[PDB]
Order: sequence, then C-alpha cells, then structure tokens
Amino acid sequence: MRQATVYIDRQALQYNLNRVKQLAANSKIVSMVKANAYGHGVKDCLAALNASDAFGVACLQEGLEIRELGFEQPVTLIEGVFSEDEMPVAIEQKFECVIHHQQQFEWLIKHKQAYIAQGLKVWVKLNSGMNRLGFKDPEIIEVIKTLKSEGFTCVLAMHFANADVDHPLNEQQKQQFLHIKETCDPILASCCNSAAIFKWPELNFDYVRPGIMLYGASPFADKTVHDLDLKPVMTFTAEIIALNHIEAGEHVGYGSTFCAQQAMDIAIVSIGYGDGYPRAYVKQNFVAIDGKLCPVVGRVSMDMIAIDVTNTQVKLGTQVELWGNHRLVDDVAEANGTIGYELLCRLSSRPVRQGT
Amino acid sequence: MRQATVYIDRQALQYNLNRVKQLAANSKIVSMVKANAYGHGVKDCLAALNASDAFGVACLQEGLEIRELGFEQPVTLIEGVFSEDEMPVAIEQKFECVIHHQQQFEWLIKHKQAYIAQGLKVWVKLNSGMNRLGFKDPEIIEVIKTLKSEGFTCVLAMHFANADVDHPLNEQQKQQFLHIKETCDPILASCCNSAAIFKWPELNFDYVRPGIMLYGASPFADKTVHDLDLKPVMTFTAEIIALNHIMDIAIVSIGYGDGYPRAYVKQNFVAIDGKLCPVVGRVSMDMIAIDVTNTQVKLGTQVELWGNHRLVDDVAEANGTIGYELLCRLSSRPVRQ
Repeated sequence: MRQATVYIDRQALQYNLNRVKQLAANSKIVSMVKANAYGHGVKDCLAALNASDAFGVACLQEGLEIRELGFEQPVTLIEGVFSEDEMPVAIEQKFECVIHHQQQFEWLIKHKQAYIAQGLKVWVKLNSGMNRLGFKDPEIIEVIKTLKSEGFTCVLAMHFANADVDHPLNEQQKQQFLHIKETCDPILASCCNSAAIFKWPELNFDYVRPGIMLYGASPFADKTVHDLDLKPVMTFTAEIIALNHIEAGEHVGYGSTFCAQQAMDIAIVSIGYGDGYPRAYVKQNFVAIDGKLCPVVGRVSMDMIAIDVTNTQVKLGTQVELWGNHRLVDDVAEANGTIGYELLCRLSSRPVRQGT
Repeated sequence: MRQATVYIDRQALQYNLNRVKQLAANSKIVSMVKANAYGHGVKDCLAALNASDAFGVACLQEGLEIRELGFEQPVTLIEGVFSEDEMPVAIEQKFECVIHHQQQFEWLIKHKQAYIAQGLKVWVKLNSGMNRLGFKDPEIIEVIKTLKSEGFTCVLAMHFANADVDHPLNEQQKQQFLHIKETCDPILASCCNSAAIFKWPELNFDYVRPGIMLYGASPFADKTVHDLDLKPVMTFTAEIIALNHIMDIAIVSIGYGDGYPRAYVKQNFVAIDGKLCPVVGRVSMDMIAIDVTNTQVKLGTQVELWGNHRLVDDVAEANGTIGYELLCRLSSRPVRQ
C-alpha cells in the first residue's frame, strides 16, 4: 500500500503539558484541543493530556466528541453557543460557556438556574483591541456586575492579538485587562495563550490556555521548539516510490520550474497536497531522510513530490520525513509563507494516523 | 450549532462531465477522483459521474473505497502498485495498473496469468521530460513489446507537465509520445488531462483523463470557469456569528482549522447573497472577519467562502496557490451536506 503516515507521540504531549505546569505553576490549565486537537486527533491526544484541569474547544460538537470518547474533564466552549438550543446540551454535559455578545448574555440569563445548579462558570470575553469577539470596556463591567448579582461565578477572559512578537498593542491589552480585573475583583481571570505563558507569568492568574505549545510547535517566529524545550508531537512521513537519474538542463515537475544545473539523482515521494503537504513555497523547502536534509525540487503535485537525493543514500521504500523531530514543522511553514498551526490543521484524511 | 458547510452540486458534476464529452467526443473518459474526489467526497461524486467509463485513483485504498461505495466501473491505479502484495487485490477487484518502473513490471509478469485472465489492461507510463514517473524512450519500447508478447493489452500513458501554458516541452512530449505509439502500434493511448482536453483534441486517442474540470475549477491560471463553460461544484460556507461597529465588521465561523487558507498575498473576498465583501485582518484557526459596511446582514447570515459567486480559483490566487490545493485541504470540521 501507498505509505503516507501521521504519527502522534503521547509522551511528547505529556512532556509539553508538563512544561506548561513548570511555567505557570499556580494556574489551572485549559488545554486547547479545538480543530481535532490542532489536527493531531482528539482520540489520540486527550489521554496524554488527561492531567489538564479543562479542555478548550471551538464549538459544542467538539465538546460532545470529547464526552463521547469517555472524558469527564471540564470543557470550555471558547466562543460560547451559536444558537440558543445549544444551551440545554451545554448544561447537561457540563460545558462552561464563553459569552462574548448580548445575544449569548440573554440566552444564559434565560437558562441561569440550571446553568448555576450544574456548577458552571461563565467566561466573559473582553474585546480589548483585537475587534474579533468580546464585550468592550465599559459594557463588560455591567455584564459582569449583572451576572454576579444573578448568582454566576465569572471568569474574565481575554486573548492577546500579538503575544507572539513585541508589539505596542500588547501593553494596551495588558492595561485594559488589569483595569477590568481591578474594577471587577474579586474575580477569576484567564488570558495567557502559549506565547503569554512563556513571556508573562505575571498574567497567569487562575487559568492559562495553552494550545500550540502542547503540540511541540513554536508560538514564536524567532524561537525553535528546542529553544523553548518543547517536544514535537507529530511526525508526518511518506516513502520513496521512484528513482531517476537526470542530466544537466532537464526540468522537473508540473510547471518545469526546476532545471538541473548538473547531473543529479531525483526521488519521487508518495505525498502531495492531496495529503495536506503544502504546495506553494516562497523559499526552498527540505525533507529529512537518513539523517540528512534534501531539497524539494520543482512543483508539489496532488499525490507526489520530487526531492534531490544526489548527496543521500536511498532506495525504493526509504522513509522520508516531511516534518517531525528532524525537519521542524515551523521551518516547513516558514518556507510555505505561513505558520505551523496551519500545516498541522490542514492535512487530509488520506494519511494513516498512528499513535506512539 | 456552529455552521461551516461543504455543499456538492451533483448537477454541476454532470454538466462538466458532459463538457468532457463535448470536447473529447470519441474517447473513453477516466474521471480522476483521487484524493477523495479532489476534496469533494467520493460518496457524493461517484454517482454524479456514473456515466464515466472508468475512475482514476492514486492508490489501492482509494479504489477499494470506490468498490465499497458500490461502483463497478473499471478503476485505474494511476501510480500502479507500491508493494507486490497489492497485486492479488488489484486483480480480484479488477483494478488496472499503471507500471512506471522496473519493479512494477517484475511484479506484473509474476502475476500475468491471473491479470490477463481478469481482462485487465496494463497502462505503461512514459517519462518524456516531466521527470516524475515513467519508463524512458527507448526503454519503454522493450517493455511494451515484451508485454504484447506475453499477451497483455497495453495502454500507452503519459502526463503533460505544462499543458496549462504555451511551452516547448509540450511539443517535445507530444512528439516523443507519437514516436513511441508509432513503434508500438496498434496500441491504446492516453495522454489528456483537463488542460489537454481543452486544447488538443487530436491527442484524445482512446482515454482522456479529466480531473479539475469535473469539479468546475480551472486548469488554467489565466482563464475563469466562465470562460471555459464549467460549473463550480463545491460551495463552501459559514455564518456571521458577531457584528461590530468600529466600518461594520462581521465575524464569520470559519478559519484555517476548517481548511480556509490563512496567508494571502493580496486582498481576498467572500460573497454574501452574491455580493463580494472584503476579508479583513488575519484568518485565525476558527474565525475570519469581513467588512460588511456596505451590506445589509444579520447574525446567522450565510457567507460564501467559495462557490459560484466567489470563485475558488480567485481565492486561491489571493492565497498564492491554485484551486486544486484549496479543494484538497479542508478539515473534517465542516459538515458535508
């Protein structure tokens, strides 16, 4: 059979979760497992992340998947509910809801007795500048005041727009968050994503929300996972399916975008964009084979790529790493003009998934 | 429930398959349905493409899926088999194999009695300068003349590297192909992909192999599906989940976690009720933002990410790639209607 495989290392997941604990020692952890655990597979990741205090998801359906798999941890719906009829289900399954706008506020008050009797906190989202989701200052203060007076236990929640770099909007957001915290204390609070866990332990408060770092990929353009002491969780592999010796001046692939400047050995590998390996590169990309790095040559097709193996001993069937511990997913991303998060999330169903 | 939806228009599939019949009037059609029908879902495309003479796939698993869905059309494994132990299954399921290198030729000869007795053609792939898979000239002639001698029925097969453009390697590939066919005649022949179907009817021969055109996306960077008279098959949608007055901004329930592409080289757009609206700021994992200043919307309004009104090739061009890739790299999260 064609070999295209996605391996998920459970020990690395445990290790990176433990890194969160080391960096945010006095906070509960909301492990962000949305988008099928950032493409790593919930079935394969939840057990490894079972020491989490909570799991964070993008929608009710992701939360129902967690429950169906047998997991009883608190789950936070990080965008809240999209329709009122989700409220009874959320309450029954013990899913705490983010609220970010008036509509959800009205639905929550409507279901307040059952929601409160289930012991569920409400996460009240601040828009401090991103202008995506949330209540603005000062409206958020009245919302919180009202929820408290209605009998709710609240969590003040914000997300940083640019925690991954040095940016002036980070200070505007920190100060907006502390103003609201001060104004609404006593209150639980949560604002650290992976980047903020590394940079701002003073903002840990009661709950941190790591995502990308759990998966052993970097929240920072200028730091490797080795710099951060994280372990890559996913290895994405395929195999050599053809070998070809070509002469100077011969082209390779669709588009004939690559011309051989000397004679060379080419291997064809059984992966392409139909597996979720990215097509369009803005700098040279490499794969990892036999302890070496080999350049990807010419265009990536739906089902196949070509690599220059002139300098590397290979055979038919030789295993080729597209990313993992030897070719880092964030280096592949950078060559593709994007970020690791996206590569991890846009794999197709064609590769076989294997837990390790 | 969060709304993110993939719709597949069966009538559009049928229309486009008919465009193939119009442009390649006398050939059998191998509909290319690799990669889960270029992302469209084999369950929802094989029926619509049932009039296809054959289906083409990337691997044995994809062909097994076709049979599991109840389809008995001939299937061509377009890269052949990857391990020898695939051969008894290919034979049993009546999958024709490409052979492109010596290893596969050896495994085929080893299973000749059963393969021939099953009535299965062998598609012998020529490498004429694309430099991906294939036997070279003159080595391919030997392979073919041996297979004929063993009683196999052959198809001479080739793929164009640059059929989408004007390019001299197209002529080199053509002339090599014709030379090999002449030497090995009479012989069944196949070389046209979507671009080739549009451009070179003289090279249709016995089997044409439409892929992208079936789905109503363009094989040509410089031509729209309207120019080509193809109907978009996939509509990809989500809904407005929040509205903010800053401009009026709508937040939409799609992101790169759904397969909506993140990184753009120029301004992208969505369509709402047929009207283009700009995407603003960055695409996150679960959400995008759109400028609705000129456009009357509500919470819950359905937003077209691509389909008939925002063309997938336009989105792809803004993302620095081609439609094929976008169709292929959707996540499991959106509901397939």
